[PDB]
Amino acid sequence: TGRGTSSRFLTSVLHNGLGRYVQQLQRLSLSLSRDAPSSRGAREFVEREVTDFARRNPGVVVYVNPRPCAMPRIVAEYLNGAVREENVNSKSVEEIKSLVQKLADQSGLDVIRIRKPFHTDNPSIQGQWHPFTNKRTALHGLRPRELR
Amino acid sequence: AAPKNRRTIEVNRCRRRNPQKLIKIKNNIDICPECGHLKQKHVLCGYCYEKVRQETTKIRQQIGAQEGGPFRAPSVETMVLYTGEKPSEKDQGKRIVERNIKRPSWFT
Amino acid sequence: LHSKSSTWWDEHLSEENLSFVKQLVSDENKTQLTSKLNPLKDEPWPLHPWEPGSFRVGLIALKLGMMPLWTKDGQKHAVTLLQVQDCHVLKYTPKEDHNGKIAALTVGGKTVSRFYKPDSRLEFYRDLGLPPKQIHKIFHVTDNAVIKPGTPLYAAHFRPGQYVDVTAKTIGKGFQGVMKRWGFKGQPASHGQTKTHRRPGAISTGDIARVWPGTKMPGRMGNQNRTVYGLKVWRVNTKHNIIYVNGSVPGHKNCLVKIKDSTLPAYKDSCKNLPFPTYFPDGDEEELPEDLFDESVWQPSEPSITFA
Amino acid sequence: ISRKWEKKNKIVYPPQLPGEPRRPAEIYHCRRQIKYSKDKMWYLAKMIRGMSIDQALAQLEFNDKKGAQIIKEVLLEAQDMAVRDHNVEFRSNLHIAESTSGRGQCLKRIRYHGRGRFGIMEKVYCHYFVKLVEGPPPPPEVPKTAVDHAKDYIQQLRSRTIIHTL
Amino acid sequence: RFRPPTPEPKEFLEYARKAGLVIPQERLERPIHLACTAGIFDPYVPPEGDARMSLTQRTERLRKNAASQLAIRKIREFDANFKTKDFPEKAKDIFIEAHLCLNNSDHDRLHTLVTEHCFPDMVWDLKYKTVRWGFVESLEPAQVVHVRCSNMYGQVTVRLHTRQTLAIYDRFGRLMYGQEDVPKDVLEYVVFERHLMNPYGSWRMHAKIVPAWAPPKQPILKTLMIPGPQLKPWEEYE
Amino acid sequence: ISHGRVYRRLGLGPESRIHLLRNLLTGLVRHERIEATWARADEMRGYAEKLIDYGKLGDTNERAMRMADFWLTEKDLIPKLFKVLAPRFQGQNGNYTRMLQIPNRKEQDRAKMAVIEYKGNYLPPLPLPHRDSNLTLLNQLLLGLQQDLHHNQ
Amino acid sequence: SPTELTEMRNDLFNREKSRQLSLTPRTEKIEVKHVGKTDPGTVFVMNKNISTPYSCAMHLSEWYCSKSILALVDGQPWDMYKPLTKSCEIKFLTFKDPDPKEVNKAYWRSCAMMLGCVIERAFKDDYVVSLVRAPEVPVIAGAFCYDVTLDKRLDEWMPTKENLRSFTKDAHALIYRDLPFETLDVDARVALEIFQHNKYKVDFIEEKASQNPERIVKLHRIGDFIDVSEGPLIPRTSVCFQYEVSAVHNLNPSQPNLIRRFQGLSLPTHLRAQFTIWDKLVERSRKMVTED
RNA sequence: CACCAACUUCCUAAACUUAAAUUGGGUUAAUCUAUAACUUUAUAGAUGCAACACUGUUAGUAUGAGUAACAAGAAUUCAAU
Ligand SMILES: [Mg+2]
Ligand SMILES: [Mg+2]
Ligand SMILES: [Mg+2]
Ligand SMILES: [Mg+2]
Ligand SMILES: [Mg+2]
Ligand SMILES: [Mg+2]
Ligand SMILES: [Mg+2]
Ligand SMILES: [Mg+2]
Ligand SMILES: [Mg+2]
Ligand SMILES: [Mg+2]
Ligand SMILES: [Mg+2]
Ligand SMILES: [Mg+2]
Ligand SMILES: [Mg+2]
Ligand SMILES: [Mg+2]
Ligand SMILES: [Mg+2]
Ligand SMILES: [Mg+2]
Ligand SMILES: [Mg+2]
Ligand SMILES: [Zn+2]
Repeated sequence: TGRGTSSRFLTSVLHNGLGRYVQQLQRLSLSLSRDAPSSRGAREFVEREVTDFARRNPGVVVYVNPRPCAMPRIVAEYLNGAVREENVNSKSVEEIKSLVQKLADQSGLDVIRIRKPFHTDNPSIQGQWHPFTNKRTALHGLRPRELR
Repeated sequence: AAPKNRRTIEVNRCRRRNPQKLIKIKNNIDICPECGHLKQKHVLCGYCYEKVRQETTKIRQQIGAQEGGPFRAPSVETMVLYTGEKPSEKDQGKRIVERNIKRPSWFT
Repeated sequence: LHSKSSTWWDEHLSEENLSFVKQLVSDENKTQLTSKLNPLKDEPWPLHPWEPGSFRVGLIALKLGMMPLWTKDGQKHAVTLLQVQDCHVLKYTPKEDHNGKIAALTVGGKTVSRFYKPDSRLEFYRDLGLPPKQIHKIFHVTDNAVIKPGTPLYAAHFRPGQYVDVTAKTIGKGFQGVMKRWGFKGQPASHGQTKTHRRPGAISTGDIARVWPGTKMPGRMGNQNRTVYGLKVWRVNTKHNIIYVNGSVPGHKNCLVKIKDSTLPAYKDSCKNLPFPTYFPDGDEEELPEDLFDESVWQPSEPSITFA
Repeated sequence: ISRKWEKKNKIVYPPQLPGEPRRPAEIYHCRRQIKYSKDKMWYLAKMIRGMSIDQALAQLEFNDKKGAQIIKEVLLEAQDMAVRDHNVEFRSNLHIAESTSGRGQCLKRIRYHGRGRFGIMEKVYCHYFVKLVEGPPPPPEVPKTAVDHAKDYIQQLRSRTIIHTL
Repeated sequence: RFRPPTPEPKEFLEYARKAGLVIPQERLERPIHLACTAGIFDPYVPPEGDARMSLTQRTERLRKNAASQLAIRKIREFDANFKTKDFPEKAKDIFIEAHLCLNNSDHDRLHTLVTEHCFPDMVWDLKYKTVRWGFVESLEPAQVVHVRCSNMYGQVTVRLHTRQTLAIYDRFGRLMYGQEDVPKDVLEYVVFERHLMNPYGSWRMHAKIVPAWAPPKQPILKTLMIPGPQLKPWEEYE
Repeated sequence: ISHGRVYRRLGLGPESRIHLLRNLLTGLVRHERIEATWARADEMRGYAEKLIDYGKLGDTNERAMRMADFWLTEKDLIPKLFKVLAPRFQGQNGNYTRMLQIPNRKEQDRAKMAVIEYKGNYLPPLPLPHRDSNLTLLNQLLLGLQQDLHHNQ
Repeated sequence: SPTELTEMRNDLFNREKSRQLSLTPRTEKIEVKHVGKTDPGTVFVMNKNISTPYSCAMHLSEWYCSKSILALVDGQPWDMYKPLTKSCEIKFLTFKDPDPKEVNKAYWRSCAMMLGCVIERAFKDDYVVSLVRAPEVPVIAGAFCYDVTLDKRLDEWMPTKENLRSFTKDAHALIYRDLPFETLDVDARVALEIFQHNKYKVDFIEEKASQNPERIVKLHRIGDFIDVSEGPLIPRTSVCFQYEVSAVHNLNPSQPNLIRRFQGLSLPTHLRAQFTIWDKLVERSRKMVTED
C-alpha cells in the first residue's frame, strides 16, 4: 500500500514551534437532531462538554446546529486549509469527547506515509562529507605519476 | 497447434501498430496542369483521360452505326470529321466518321 | 503541398536538354579518365623494391564468361574470362588507422552513371577526380607496395603462371528447402509417406528441449560472398585487359569479382617476378605483346599437336 | 447508444475580449454504422492524424482500401460545414486534430463448417470520428539532440540525494 | 442452435422512402389556427426622398385616408381605442423591448412581442451566436405611415429613425458582423399587426419594409469565395 | 528459381496464356486502343510489335499469312493488318505501340491498369506526359551553358 | 554605427505601413475574378487594401498556396503578399508554366536581393560596405549579380575559397529562417529619408521616381534588411533550396571607387538539380557577367 | 582472538504466549414489516439474507485473427455484339 499511495516528509505548517506555538484547528461544526436516537450521545456532549472544550480552546470557533438531522456530523477546518468530516452517528459522549480532542491537537497535514521520522534544514555543522575530506594533499598538488 | 495462452492487448498493440504494418505516405502525388485535379507523377490524369475516353466511346458508337454489322472492318484508313469540316485531298479514299459536335479543343 | 516531394534527374529537363545533359555527363567521363592515364608523370609515390613477405594490391574485374582451352599435353581446361574494367586505386590508409598490422588500399572498377547515386558517393569521387565506380573493395597491402590514389590498374598487373584468388557474390537461389540448400536426403515417394517428402526430419533430441543455434533449416540460399583459392592464370589479353583463370568463379556473368594474388601456402612469395608496385604502361619500358600465354598452353594458330 | 460527438458542435463560448488571442475554430464530425472493421479503419484514421485538410485528401484519393473513400467523404462534409456553419474563412486553413475509429452495433450470424458444425459470424460495423481545428498543422516533433540528451543525464545526476539518512 | 433474425424495426420517412409508399393526403379534422398572416396586405411603397430629412408625411396619409382611414374605423370597431396619435410611442416600446430579448435570448418573451412571421426571421440565423444590440437615442419621433386591414387582421406600418449598435459573435466569441460599440443611424419601416377578433389579441411586430432606395448595409468582416460552375469531364467552360 | 524467363504465367496454363493474349491482340488491331491490366497489357505489347513486322513482310508471304491467320481470330482484320497498319508503319524501324499507365480500376479489385495503342491511330490523342519548356528557370540555365560550350569550340 | 541605421530605417518602414494602413477606413469589398485555366469562374469578395493574392489562393486549396509564386492582376505581375486595391482579374503563375518569363525575373531579383543582405552583415563592423545597385541580367547569363563598394583598406584583398564558402553558409541560414518578402510602394520623400546616407541608392531612387508619373517607389524588406526593387519579388525566402555565392570579380575601370560584383546561383525547391548538374552550372557561374 | 545474524529476548508503546476436519462464543453487509427518524437513521420482528472457482446456467465481449477460408473467361460501340 506504500507503493499504491502517496508519501510526504515530516513538516510543520509555519514553523509552528520556532517563535510561538499556534493551534492549527480553527473551526468545529456540529450538526444535531433535537429528537433522534442516533444523535443522543452528541446531544449530551453539547449539554456537558462543549462549553469546557470551547473555553480551553479560545482560537477554535465552535458552531452547534440543532436541526432535523439523520446523522450528526463534525466538520473540522484548519488554518492550512484542510477540512475533515466525521460521522458522529450513535456515538457515546466518551467517544465524541475523545474524537473532538484528537482533532484539536492535529495539524491540517495529510495523514499519509511519512518518509522519514526526522527532518532538519541544517543537517551539518562541520561540513558535509565529500570524497576529498580525509584525503591528504601533495606537495605542489602533483597528481599520481605526474613528472613535473 | 492451439494457443496455450490468451494474448494481451499490450502484446497485440505492439504487433498491429508496428511501422511495418502502417500505411505509408505517398510523395508522388501532383496536380494536372490542365484540369487542376490530382494525379500521380508516373500515371496519367484520371480526369483528362476520362474526357478522352468518353469522346472515344461516342466515335466508336458512330463507327458501329456506319458498319451496321459484324465483320465489316474497312481495309482503308479511317478519319474523324466534325461539323464545319470537309475532307481534304489527303483525306480522299478514307472512311470518314462524322460527329455532330464541334471539334474539341484538345483534339487536333 | 508544403511537404516532402520526390525528384529525379530527368523530371525538369526539357526534350533538348535531356540529350544535352547525357552528352555532357558522358563528356566529363572522357576527360576525367584521360587525366589519370599517366601515373608516373603525376608525382608518383616512391617505388620501393620487393622484399620477402610483401603483399601487393589486387584488381576488380567483370566476369565475361567461360570458354575451352588446351595445353600442349592435349588436356582441355575450362577457363573463365575476367575483364579489368575502369580499375583505379581510390583510398589509402596507414597501418595504424586500419587497426591491422598491415595497411589497406581500396580499389574500384566498372564506372557507372551518376544519376541515381547519393550525394555522399558523388562527393567522394569528385574529390578524387574520377567518375563513380560500381563497387569498392579493400586490399591488404604492405608499406613497400603502396600506390597513390587515382592510379589505374590493368590486366597486365597479372602474368601467366601465377595463382590467384577470386571472391565474388554467388548466384542467388532465393528461399529454398532443406534438400536443395543442404543436400538432405528427404523421405520416400511411396509406401505410405503422408505429406512428408522434402521435409526436414527431427530437428533435435527430446532432452535438450530446444533447437541448437546453427541448426540447418529452410532459408534464403545464395547471394553470399565466397572465395576460390589457387586458380592458375593461363593467359592475359593486354589489348582488352582479359585474364584467363582456371576453372569456375563465383557469381553470374557480368558480376564484379575481386582478384588478388593467392594466399595459399605454396605460392607464398611468388610475386618476386611480377610487377611489384603494379604494372605501369605509362613507363613504357617495353611494349607487351597483345596476348600473353603460359608455356604449357597450346596457342591457336600453332601446328596441331602430335604426341610423337 | 451514445451520440455525444454531434453535440460537441453546439458549445457556445462567451464573446472574447479585444485583448485576447483569437480562439481557433473547432468542428466535430462523424459517420455512424459503416460496414467496415474498426481495426481496418484505424490504419486509415491513424495515417491522416495531424495532417492538413488538403494533404489528407491527396493521400486518401490514391488509397486502395474501401475505408479510404469513406473517410474522404466525411472530410469533405466536415470541410464544407466548417466554412458554412462555423465561420471558418478559408477552406484550406484546416488540419485534422483528431481522427479515430470506434466499434459499431454488429450482427450475429452463422458460418457453416464441414461436419454439421458452425461458428458465430459477426457482421462488423464501425464509427469514424474527426475534429478539425482552424489553422496550419502544428509543427512536427524534432528528435532530441545529443546535447539535449546529455543535459537530461546531468539533471538526473544533480537530483540525487543521500538516501536513508538525516 | 441460433437466435432468429428479427429485422428489428426521422426514421419513418426513410423507411417509406426506400420501400416507397402511397401516402394519401389526409383532411385535418381540426383546422389549423393562425394568429398572423404571412406577408403584408398592401406593401407600402415608401415615397422617394423619405429619408435624409434631418409631419408632411403624416399629411400625405391624411390624404390617403380614402384607402386607409376607413380601415382605422374597423380597427376602432373592434377596439375603439386605437389612436394613431399615441400609437407611435407604444410601437417603439415593442421594437426596443423585442430586440433587447435577443441579447438574453429570451425567446419566450419574443413570442409575446413578435408574430409567427417575424420570430423565424429574427432567431433562425442566430442559433449558436451571441448578439449584442443596444439602442442609442432616437433622432426623430416615430410616425404611423400606413394602416390596412383584411380572420380579420390589421397592420399599421410605422416609420422610425434611430441609432443602434450590433456586435454579433460566433460560437467562439470572435467578432463576425459589426463594431463592438459605435452608433449608426437607421431609417427602417416596421409593420405591426394584431388579430382583431381574438379577445386575447394585441399588437405585435410582423415584418419590415426595405425601400429600394436604401443604402447598402455594412459588409461582413470575413472574405468569401463564390464557387464557379463545377464541370464533369463531358462539359467545357463557357 | 525464375531467372532469365521472359514470360508471365497467365490464364489456366501455357495454351490459355496465348489465347488470352490473342484476344487482346485481336481487340487492339480492331480498335487500336485497348484498356487491360498492366501485367496483361505488358505481356501483349511484345506480340503487338512483332505482328506489325509480319505485315511488313507482305501479303504474298505465306509465313506471314499463316501467322496472321492464327493471331487474328476475326478474319476481316487480316486485310486491315496488311493494307492499313503495315503501310502506316513503313518508315519506322520499331516502337509501333504506345503503352501508358492509367489510374487503378475502381471495381473493388483495384487492378493496376494500362492503355495500349498503336501509334498514328485516328482516336483522340491520349493525355501524354509532356516535358517542361526550355523557358523554365532550370532549362534556361542549361540552355545558357549549351550555347557557351558549343560557341567556344 | 551600422546598427543605428538599421534601427532608424526599420522605424520609418514600420511607420509607413501604419500610415497607409490607417489611411484606408472601414472594410470595403472588391470583386476579384479567377481567370486562370483551372477552377474558372470563381469570384472572391475580399477586403480592399487588406487582402492579398495569397489570401485568394488560401480559399481554393493549399496547392495554390505552395505553387503560386506570382499573380497577374489585370495583366501585371503582383507580389503574392501585396494588398489588392480594386476589383480586378487574377491569375496565378508557377515556375512550371509554359511561359515563366515573369516568374524567372521575380526569382532572379529575389536571389540577388538576398545576396545583398548576406554581404552587408558578413564584413566586420570596423570596415564599411556600400551597396550600389542590383543589375538586371537575363537568366541566360548564368548568374545573378550584385555590385558592392567596399572599404579602401580591402582594395588589395580578394576573398579566398573559404571566404566565399562562409558567404554561402549564411545564405543557407537566411533560407532556413523562412522570411517573407515584405512589399511597399512608397513616395520618393520617405524612400530618400530611409536611404539618405547611401548616395548610390539616392540616385537610383531618383531614376525610378522620374520614370513613373508620380514619385512612388517600390521598397522591399527582408527582416531588418530593406532595399529598392526593380519589380515584384518572391513570396518568401523559403522558396529557395540551392544557393551558392560563386565568384567575386572586381570591375576593372574602378579607380575612383573599387566596385566589386559578387555573383551567385540558386534554384527553387520546385526545380531542383542533380548533384552533377549543379556542379557544372556553378562552374559556369564563376565567369564575369556583362550587363546587356 | 573478535564481528556479522531469526521482534529468540531486551528496549519506547503495547501485548499476556504455537497443520486442521471438527467444537464454543462475540459482531455484522443487504432488504422487507412495526413504531419512529427525514440528504438516508434508531429499537425490535422477519428472510429467496452476502460467491475469485461446481468442464455451473443465461447474456455480453475478448484471444486465436483481420488469420484459415470464400468469388466474377476476354475486348468493345456494353436481357448488346
Ligand atoms: Mg514485449
Ligand atoms: Mg528421394
Ligand atoms: Mg505425397
Ligand atoms: Mg533446456
Ligand atoms: Mg449436412
Ligand atoms: Mg469468433
Ligand atoms: Mg527468382
Ligand atoms: Mg523475372
Ligand atoms: Mg515473541
Ligand atoms: Mg486450521
Ligand atoms: Mg442465496
Ligand atoms: Mg458476480
Ligand atoms: Mg480447461
Ligand atoms: Mg462459475
Ligand atoms: Mg476477435
Ligand atoms: Mg497464425
Ligand atoms: Mg489463403
Ligand atoms: Zn488532368
